[PDB]
Amino acid sequence: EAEFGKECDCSSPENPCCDAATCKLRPGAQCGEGLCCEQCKFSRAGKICRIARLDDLDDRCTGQSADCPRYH
Repeated sequence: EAEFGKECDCSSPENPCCDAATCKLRPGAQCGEGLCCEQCKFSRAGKICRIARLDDLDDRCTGQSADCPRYH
C-alpha cells in the first residue's frame, strides 16, 4: 500500500488550511504552517520574520513563501 503521508501539505487532519481527505491545501490556501504563513496565506512581502544583528535589516517574508528566508 502507498504511504500517503509524505505527500501532505498539512500533516494534521485538523489543520483548517487543508482538506482532511487529501491532506492537501484547500482552494485559496497557500500554506498551512510557517513563520511567513498567516491564516493559510503567505505573509506580506517585507513582513519581519526573524530578528537580525544591529547593523542589518531583519529577515523578511517574500510574499511568495511560507518560510522566513535566511541570508546565505
